[PDB]
Amino acid sequence: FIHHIIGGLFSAGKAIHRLIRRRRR
Repeated sequence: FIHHIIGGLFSAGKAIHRLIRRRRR
């Protein structure tokens, strides 16, 4: 959890963070 381990998954994490937003129950 430093700063280079984000652009490694954070890229798709955002996409998955959009699946939830699209899931605004």
